[PDB]
Amino acid sequence: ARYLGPKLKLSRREGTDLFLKSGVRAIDTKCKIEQAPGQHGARKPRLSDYGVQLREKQKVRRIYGVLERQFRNYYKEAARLKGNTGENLLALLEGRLDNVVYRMGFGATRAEARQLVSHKAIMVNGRVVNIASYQVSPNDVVSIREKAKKQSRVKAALELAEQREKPTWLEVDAGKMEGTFKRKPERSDLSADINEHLIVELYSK
Amino acid sequence: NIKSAKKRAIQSEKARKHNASRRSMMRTFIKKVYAAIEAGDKAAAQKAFNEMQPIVDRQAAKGLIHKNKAARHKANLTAQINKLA
Amino acid sequence: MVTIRLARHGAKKRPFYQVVVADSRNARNGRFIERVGFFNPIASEKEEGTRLDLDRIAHWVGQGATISDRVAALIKEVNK
RNA sequence: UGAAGAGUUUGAUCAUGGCUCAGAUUGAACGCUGGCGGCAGGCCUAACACAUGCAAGUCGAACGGUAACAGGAAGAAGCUUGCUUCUUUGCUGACGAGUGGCGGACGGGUGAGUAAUGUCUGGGAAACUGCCUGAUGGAGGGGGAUAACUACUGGAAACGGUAGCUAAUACCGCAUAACGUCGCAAGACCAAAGAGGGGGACCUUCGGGCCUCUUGCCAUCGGAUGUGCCCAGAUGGGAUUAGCUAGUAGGUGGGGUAACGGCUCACCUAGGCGACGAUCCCUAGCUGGUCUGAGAGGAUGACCAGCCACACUGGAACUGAGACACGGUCCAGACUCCUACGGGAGGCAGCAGUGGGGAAUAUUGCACAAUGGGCGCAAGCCUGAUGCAGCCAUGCCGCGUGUAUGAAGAAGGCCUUCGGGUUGUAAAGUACUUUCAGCGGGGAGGAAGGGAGUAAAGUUAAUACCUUUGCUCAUUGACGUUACCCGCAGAAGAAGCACCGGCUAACUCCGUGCCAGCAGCCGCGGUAAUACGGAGGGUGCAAGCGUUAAUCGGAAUUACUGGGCGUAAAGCGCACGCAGGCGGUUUGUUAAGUCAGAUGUGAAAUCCCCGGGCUCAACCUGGGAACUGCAUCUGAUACUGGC
Repeated sequence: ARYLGPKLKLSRREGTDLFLKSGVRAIDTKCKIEQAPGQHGARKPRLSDYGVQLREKQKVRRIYGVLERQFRNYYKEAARLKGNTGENLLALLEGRLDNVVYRMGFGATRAEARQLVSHKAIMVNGRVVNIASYQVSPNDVVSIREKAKKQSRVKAALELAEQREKPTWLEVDAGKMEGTFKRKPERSDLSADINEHLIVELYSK
Repeated sequence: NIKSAKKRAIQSEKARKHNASRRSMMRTFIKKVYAAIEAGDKAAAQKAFNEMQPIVDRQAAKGLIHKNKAARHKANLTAQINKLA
Repeated sequence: MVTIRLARHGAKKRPFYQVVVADSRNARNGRFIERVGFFNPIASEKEEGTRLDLDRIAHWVGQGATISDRVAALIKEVNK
């Protein structure tokens, strides 16, 4: 599965930044957010309650690029040990290797981080990885292989990571290009705009 | 093929030619005491049992009745002769 | 009639090899009377891959059960 | 200490309800579109069907034997003078056929039968019980047969029939006589097979008597593991199924069996069962469990665990601990298959390919190497068991089809009271970089022993074997692009499918014009149709996408949890009344039920939590926690039953 439209089309339909098609421009340019809103939303719809709901569900999915069958599985795993689906769901998305390889700055987007794993450019605990849909735990070590360290897209992704807030869940060193996971993330320490009010009530009425 | 039915289902006839001739000979001596329990005087049935037992237990050491049947032929028959004097 | 034998386990291509006391009747892997060890082929590259209860085995073969010559050769691997 | 709702009767409003839908189940098809892996599975459909090839062997340490191999032995040659060669000989290692024993009632397959001693579960009495393992006695001597091999015959023939020879641990007498037979008891009665090794006195061409060892034989009785029987509980439809037995209902004596029983022959009687649902037809094997849900309940059993039944279809006996015995015996019939046209042989519901059915389901592959089981006191063999190779958009899972940068935003299309917008950072180009494919380079572990040398009271006759241990010889792989990991030039071969008024989001402009074709429902459609078709776009999913029979949830819409009966759906027109069911208050007492306590059970899996190991995860595995249940033996008697 892929998205074959312009990646900023999503952010331009949302009127909000989704961290898509990122590189050495970092933010806002030429994202045209609320400057090129397109053919819908200007003029933001009222519509059904089934809007937020679906268009709010897509906004918590597409920001991690996650497919519906994955998202339902993370809703199952977030419904474990009374941890709350409004909270412990974030740990299953933010703790995923295609977000970790992005947070470490090896990719400029979660797509570009996922690509680097599908191109076998990444290691986890000294072994090569090809699966990007995988959970990372404390004391797990993630690094880029010498055969891929010189790709211009990684060069740009590390310069963009310096323009991004540092995570309190994992560490990374720019000289070894190696980072280690430290603690699983928390709502009031992630401190950003992501939903709660819908991820507390999915797949039920 | 080339299986044991030859010495089994087909040569059990050579055993029939021996077991059956013992079983009838034996059953005659049983019937010669199972009639004698109508008395008078226990000695007739006692003598006929003492003529039965030697030819019954002759089939009870190998083959025909060598496992359970030989005493089965005597058990309740004793309880049919001890009712006399 | 009862043998101290191997049970493959692990279905297709991923054997686990347990050593069990079992009748010549019924099952070929499960349905066993008593387990007496294991012969695990993928043991984390450690010597923890072989276990044998030599006391219970001696009582099973003493009392009249068959011990396999394959297992008799493996008694040497647990020392001894 | 536990949980999806909305739409819709009308001129409309409020209740209530039929229906449609959410998410699974999947042991699938369609039919477009199809870049590749990883794991699993492979006829729920006619007990319908087939060519050819397979699927059950094995022991000479039970035995008469000796074609073949090599030794030993006795001779003969080359002279090679220490071996090679030849003949002769079962002495020995051994072995082709046969006699004999063990196994082939297993591992499997299928689901026709069956609403049932068939299944699931706990007990019992009159019981056996090959295999495994024990004790206490016995352990001498004869004989009749029959295959191999031959004679002949129906032969077209696999052959197997009619006759002959001969041997045994096969088959039958004699000798011996309790732990046993039956009982409280005297007492009568009968079997066996030895076999293979090892060795000391004295001597030999070893031609050892005799003792000792291992492992067998007979009886009698135990241990164990199983099994036949008897008891008590779960186990379709139909009550417009009302009749059902009759070895039935209750007794008696033998015979049969390990043993209950009308098992089985006789003889002694005439009942027995049922509306509180007997009984018979239709359909159907059952269960660990799986699927669904918050659960109850409902559905369902392939695949992974466990029984039964069944072997062309029907039927009969033997063998045995167990079978009307898939690859055995004996018959009948059908249909294939063959024919020398005189009659002959076959069992796909073991495994392969396949005929046929159905919407529909893997190759006439390689190998006995590993491992289970089978023989043999064992090396060694058998195996369509098993272990491997090959197949799939059938499922479950996973990945790819390139990234950067590139305008008030081109040329074109599509929308636009012509301002602009939109396809679209997309492209054109400009800078870089490759997953899988392909082609190459490295490479685990699966495999371990037996024969022997050696050597100990373990055993014995304290220098074999056997028992046992180290080293040293001997020395086993069908599978190999094995598992796993790394590279090479190159964007290299790679995206489709459904949907767009209301519910339920995405649509503007046209085409058609009540026509043509959609759905879950109203319906959409007559010249400005969001639903049909087309253009340009949008929305969702993606090597798929849509679509559905079949099972649950939602369905409190059968209410056990959990409902209603004045009128929506319902008190059945009204009085009496047996069984059934119900029953005030209190002192005793029974202790079935209940709860308590204890001893057993709820297997392996699996749901849940946390590990290990194979791309993630599944899975396969390791430990916890569960499986709120069930069987019994004691206690208490509040309360239901009982006195």
